[PDB]
Amino acid sequence: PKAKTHSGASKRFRRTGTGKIVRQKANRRHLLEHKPTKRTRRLDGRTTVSAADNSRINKLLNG
Amino acid sequence: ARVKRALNAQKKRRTVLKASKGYRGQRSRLYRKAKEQQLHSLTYAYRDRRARKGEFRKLWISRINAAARANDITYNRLIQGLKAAGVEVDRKNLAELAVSDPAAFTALVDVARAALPEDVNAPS
Amino acid sequence: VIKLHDLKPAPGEKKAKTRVGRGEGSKGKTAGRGTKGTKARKNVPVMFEGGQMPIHMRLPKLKGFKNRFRTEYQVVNVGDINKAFPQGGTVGVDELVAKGLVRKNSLVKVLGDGKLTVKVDVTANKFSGSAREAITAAGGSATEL
RNA sequence: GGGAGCUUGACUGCGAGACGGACAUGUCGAGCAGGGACGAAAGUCGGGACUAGUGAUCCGGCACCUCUGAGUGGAAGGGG
RNA sequence: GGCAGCCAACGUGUUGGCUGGGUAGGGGAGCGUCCUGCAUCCGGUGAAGCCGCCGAGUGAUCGAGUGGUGGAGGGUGUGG
RNA sequence: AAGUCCAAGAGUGCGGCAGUGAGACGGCGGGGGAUAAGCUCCGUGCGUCGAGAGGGAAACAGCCCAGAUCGCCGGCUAAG
RNA sequence: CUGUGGGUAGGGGUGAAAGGCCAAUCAAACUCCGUGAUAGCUGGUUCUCCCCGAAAUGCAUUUAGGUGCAGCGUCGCAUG
RNA sequence: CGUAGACGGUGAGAGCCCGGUACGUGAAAACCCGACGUCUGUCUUGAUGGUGUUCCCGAGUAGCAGCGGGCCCGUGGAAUCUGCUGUGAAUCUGCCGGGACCACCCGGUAAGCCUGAAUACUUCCCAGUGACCGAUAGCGGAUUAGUACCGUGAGGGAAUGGUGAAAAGUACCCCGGGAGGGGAGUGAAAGAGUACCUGAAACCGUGCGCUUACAAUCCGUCAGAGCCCUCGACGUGUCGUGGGGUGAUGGCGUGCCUUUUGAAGAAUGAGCCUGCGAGUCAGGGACAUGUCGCGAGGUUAACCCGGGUGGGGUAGCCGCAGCGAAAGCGAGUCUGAAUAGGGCGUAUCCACACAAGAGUGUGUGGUGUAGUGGUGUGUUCUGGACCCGAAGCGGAGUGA
RNA sequence: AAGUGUUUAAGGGCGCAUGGUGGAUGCCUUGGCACUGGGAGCCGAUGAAGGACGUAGGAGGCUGCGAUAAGCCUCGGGG
Repeated sequence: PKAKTHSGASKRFRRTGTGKIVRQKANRRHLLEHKPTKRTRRLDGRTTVSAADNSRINKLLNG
Repeated sequence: ARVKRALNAQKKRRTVLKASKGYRGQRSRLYRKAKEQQLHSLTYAYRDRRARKGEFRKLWISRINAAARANDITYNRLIQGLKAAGVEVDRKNLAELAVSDPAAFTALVDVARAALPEDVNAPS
Repeated sequence: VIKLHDLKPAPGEKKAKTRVGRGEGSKGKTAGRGTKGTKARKNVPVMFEGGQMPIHMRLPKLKGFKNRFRTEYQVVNVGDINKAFPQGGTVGVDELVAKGLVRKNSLVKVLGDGKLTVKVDVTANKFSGSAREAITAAGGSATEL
């Protein structure tokens, strides 16, 4: 039985060239009128997964 | 590869039963009940082996105190005087002298009394 | 000689199995599981986080699409070309595969900035600007085929 | 804090550096476009005196885009 | 006096000196059992098993030491 | 700045493989209670028990002394 | 009231109605199978020794006796 | 000497004793596949390769609509396939598919069609094999076994192997009603007597040694008086480096396990012994830790051949690169109307320059980057997944 | 004159010896389990699968076989 990858984790996380798992940031989907553009710029782009969550996110991506 | 565990089990069972040989009741017959007592037996052996030194020192001290007071001196002042005189005879052999060589014990008592200060209670 | 009884594993090769739950002198009783709980009798799923929105559900799904028609290329660098063909000569997909620079059946894209110093007739599916510049400076010929 | 002018820093759109606080949150120097004030005078001042005034993800909209377009001369059918 | 990591040594690195209560738990190293590749030993001049004696090892445990019963297998080494 | 000097078995980062996420009492600083509870809830590079034997507290997890590598017909002490 | 022979069968029967009875079992009989149901809950989990050695906290939680992460235990890096 | 040492049996390890084994080989009859016959339709009776314009040629079907099913596709933009309901196409300028459509097109010719062998499984039969079990195991079943027994029924469902080489199975006598014994005999052995290989523990006796009826005991442990045997000085009982027991008496001493803040706990479990009873296995699964091969390469999967574990097998997989949502380059890329300003990447590490003290950059040279396949162990994934345990749920039946 | 003083075991404990019960252990096997390679892959109104009752000189079970009843005929093999 092949280890199935977690669909949600695969859709929410990516690995860079060096293997860094990257993710997008929450609170940037709607309710944006009250959010200053500095906040949305902070929430923009991709950030490396926190070391605490890295183990479980790797588990979900690999199997 | 089915393995029957009698050969391996009976080894420790015989060990514990032979060790508990002499125990009263189930403790000498049943391995499980012998094992409980064997735990206690060996814990007690360790504890009493540590405490045997204190028990024998207590016996020696009691005998030395008896001999000292027979010689008209307390045990504490006898030890103080022996230390002042530099006599390094342990309490074991002090009790051995007290029993087997009372004359030698009296000589040591005289040495200790001579080495004691002129006034044991002096502020010195 | 070496007979069968002279064969032994490499030092540090084999390791004893951790036979758990065999007396208290080893990982006994609970077998490394500790006292009561879920984990005392089963494995907690990796995606479970105690009931709070898991990370893989509170984080937004990555933006974009995958483009099932993407034309990805197997890349060759002119530095690898130099190492593989110090004398020069014609270069194409066949001999790139032979030298082990690309997959056997793929669209090869040549490229590079690693000081191409050999006249080479390189025939790949595509080239980069620096690939063409390096080929020309070295005196070779880039051909997209 | 209280009044006044500007005419819309109503300073917005692209934002190295640093940081404070697990995700989330929060601070701003500074560079560029465009402007607002003040101009002589400087070249200076990134929502509200500051901390609450909010709700992840999913799923859907709605505007714009140099993206995609399941053979395509090509379009319609998804994304940013 | 006996046993368990690091340090110095000059040379084959095994000697000396600085070191250890433990539940969950982690790491290391082992005892015993069975089945097996190969090697080699013991066995109706008595295998195993069992009951002892005498002992032995830091532990699991040991017994190519030994007596009794027994009647056909077993030990050791290195691997699986 | 030094001190700890055969390092603390130190701190940090990354991968270990975890269990733990019911704590208890005692001293100090407090909340609730009646400034009761062997009460309850906090803080304490505070302790101990948990997970800690040994000695003293008559007995007596949490107090006091003191952290058990093993032996000894040794010695000195701790609290008492 | 009774004998004999019949009929009604399980979410169904029968019930002068008590959830009564339906083979000593009934708020949904029994047997087999799904099936080794599932249980964050109890219980059990078997040889040894050497080294180290916790936690009972924070945040979150359809969460509060569960769990995720962090804190705290366990080899190799850098560090002297 | 064996072209036959496979495996068994035979009074204990047998190639040469026997059944056999390698291999001299064998079928009347019956049943299975081969060659030649009788037997079975189509032609020479002008087709057959070329010529050419025009007419005719597979239906309640395709399509469509509603409601469903199934496809990665859970109704979605929803194609292809399909059930039911309704409505319903011509003849190649047709029709259908390419996940709408002009069509540039390509592919194919459904519904009237139908029809082939080459891959799964084993009740049964034959020959074999096992780092499978070996009588609580292995099938429930080595034994009356689906039997006994239980249940009205469906159904549930056991326990029970070993004398010896050979019954040689103990004649005869004695005690006894017998049973059971004692002589005697058989036997290598009755320390093999149809209660029978060995014969453990629990449990139950009998004999001997010490001890114990003034004593308060987690039943032990440390001292320890008193009561027998192994070598000798000495010559004879008191010593010893010596060597086991029994335990008057004294000190200390609160079972084990689980679970707890904490249990000797008057919390849980255990009457005892023996046997059994719980982290195991599958998979190129996933994540981390020694070895082959490289040199950027590692590997094969299915499969083929081999009487094996061996040889082939490049499909694929992983490395080989990245940034991007994609289009784009390449150590670059993305964001950016703004050679304006940043993230992710260019292994790593040295040196020399230019910018910098906002703490380090930008170039230049030099070392050239290490992943991969087996098997290493620990975790983890999907499976019951360390083991045991519900009440209850469903399907099919059995019961008045 | 006072004081000292071994000496019993109804029973029990411990140990050793010697037995019984029991059926563990060891060594086995007539039996299972998992497979491999082949055969055959259907039987039945010409009465199947499966049975009840019978059947041998003698009681019953299993086996075989059906009033032709541990059996009848033919053809082969073997001695």
